[PDB]
Parts: sequence; C-alpha cells; structure tokens
Amino acid sequence: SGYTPDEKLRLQQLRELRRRWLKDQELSPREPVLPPRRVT
Amino acid sequence: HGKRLFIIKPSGFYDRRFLKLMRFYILLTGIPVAIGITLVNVFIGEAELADIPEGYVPEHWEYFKHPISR
Repeated sequence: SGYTPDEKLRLQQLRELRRRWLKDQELSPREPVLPPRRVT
Repeated sequence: HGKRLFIIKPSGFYDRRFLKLMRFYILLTGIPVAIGITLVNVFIGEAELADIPEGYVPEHWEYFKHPISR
C-alpha cells in the first residue's frame, strides 16, 4: 500500500513544474501597460 | 496586497471592434435622420384637416398628414 518510487518521483517532478508555472502566472508591477489617450 | 494574477481569457478585441463599428455606422446614419425628423416635426409638420374647396381638385399627395409622408 502507498506510492511506488516511480510514482513518488513523477509526482515530485510534476508538482515542482506546476509550482514553477503557477509562480510564472504572477504579474510584474508594471505588467498591465495601459496606453493613455483622451479626445449631493 | 500585491498578489495580482493573470486571468486567461479569449481575445475580446475583435468582438469589441465589431460592436464599435456597428454602433459607429448605425449612429452615423441615425443621428442626421433623427435631427432631420425633429426639425421637420418642430418647424413644418402637423397638417390639419380641411374641407375641400368647391371646384378645386387636390393632388394625390394632399390627402396625407405627415409632411414626410406627403
């Protein structure tokens, strides 16, 4: 019962990649570059 | 707190552009039409019914009320 070593290794690699991707999903402070223009 | 994330969504640029084009053209024609209708109604319209003068035959467009219809 429990994880096999291959399962543990694959899970650890997949979660490391997932955490890297999720961290990459964040935004920089200047990330939404908005172009400005006006016409009681 | 600075924990802003990226929201994955389809490109709404094309839909917004199409809606803007539709609104632009529809207004481009409607606004002059609405202005003309308002001016005609306030300055020209509202004909009033009258009895036909004796011996005078009216034109085929003299039997209608609204000036645009005439």
